[PDB]
Amino acid sequence: DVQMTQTPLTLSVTIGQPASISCESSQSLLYSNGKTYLNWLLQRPGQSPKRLIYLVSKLDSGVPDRFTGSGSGTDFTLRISRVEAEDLGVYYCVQGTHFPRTFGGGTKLEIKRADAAPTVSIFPPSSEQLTSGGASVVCFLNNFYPKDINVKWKIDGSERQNGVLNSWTDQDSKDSTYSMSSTLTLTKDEYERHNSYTCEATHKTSTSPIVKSFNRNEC
Amino acid sequence: KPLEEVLNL
Amino acid sequence: GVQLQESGPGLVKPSQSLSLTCTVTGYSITSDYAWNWIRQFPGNKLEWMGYITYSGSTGYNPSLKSRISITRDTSKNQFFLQLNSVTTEDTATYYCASYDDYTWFTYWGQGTLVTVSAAKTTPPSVFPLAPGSAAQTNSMVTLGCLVKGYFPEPVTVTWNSGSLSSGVHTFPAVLQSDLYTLSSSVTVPSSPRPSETVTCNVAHPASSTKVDKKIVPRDC
Repeated sequence: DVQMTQTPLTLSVTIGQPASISCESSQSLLYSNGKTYLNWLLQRPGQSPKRLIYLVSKLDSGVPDRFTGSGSGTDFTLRISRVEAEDLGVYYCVQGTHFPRTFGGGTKLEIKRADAAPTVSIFPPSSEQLTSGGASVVCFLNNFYPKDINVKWKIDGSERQNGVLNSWTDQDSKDSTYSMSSTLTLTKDEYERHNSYTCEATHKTSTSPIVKSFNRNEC
Repeated sequence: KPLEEVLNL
Repeated sequence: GVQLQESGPGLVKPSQSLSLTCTVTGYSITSDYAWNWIRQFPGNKLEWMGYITYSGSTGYNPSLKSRISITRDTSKNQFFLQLNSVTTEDTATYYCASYDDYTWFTYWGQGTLVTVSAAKTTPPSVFPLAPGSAAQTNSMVTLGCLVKGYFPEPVTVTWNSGSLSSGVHTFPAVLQSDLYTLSSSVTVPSSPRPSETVTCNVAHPASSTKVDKKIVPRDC
């Protein structure tokens, strides 16, 4: 099978700046009829892949002229002359010359953007959940950049690593920010043997961690 | 083997 | 104009036969083009599986040839994927797509998630996340729903039946044991809630489950 190498892996670019992706095929994609069957796809977050380029350089209907595809033999390039917000996603190249059709690992395009502090919310367990013998404390970290963030849980001042599920959203197309949710899950017993529950966020936007907590001393 | 050949022959 | 749509089970037991359907509207599958099945694995890796041409000939990825079959019903304008002897390694999003690689014509379905597992379908518990005091006279309050202990993916979360779409963050599910945990948050001004009703609507098709949860204050 012909293997396709994409570079770079990821790509952080400011709105209005250029960008390019390389695809190297192990073999020549030049076929015996003089045509070269290499396509480019864009998969926006949550959506299915959409073809941008075919036959190396031809634009698909609906594709802005900002997109240019070039190359031949084994070296191919996709160039975005000017990046916009909705160019956000993962790009693939694919060859349809040699059987079987094969794809590149993909290149993730992120929007370089101005730094943005997260807003932190902490939520005690719902009564409903407690009457079931479980307790989940949830911490939301909304609309921040860059994506590198560090969340710590402190139960009665003591750090807790086990029982923590973290989850990131993708880059938001509207504000180019990221959000993540942090959920600490214990037994009812465990939860009722402690008082203070804390959610520490470390982020480059803050010299000190921004901290939200609550004591079991309120409805 | 390419699709153009397989569809047009 | 043209539309491709994948259908079939979301959960399959190991060793069973996976059977998918691609329904096509706006074009005839007997006219032209190659009609393909492609799957995407967690990690974003794409694999071309096979196609059936408008003429009825088939091409299969050699890695699957042994246990893959593609057929069509020309009277219903549907083509089908049959994958035998599935393992947990066959867990993936399956797309159908139509193209020819030298023409402008290109259309992909929306895809359908197939989980291969021995675990049983499990309905979610939906818990409301209300603030524990905070401040009523503040610009924005954020609320959330915790969707815990379901299988399999996916679930749909809306807020007020799709009335709130701005201020919303629905976070990807995470796996612990063999149960998924998803969470959604919505940010609103301090003025609407609690003076207005904010309800999160959770739908889990795999278990034919629908639940609406009002976020009521605890405050005190």
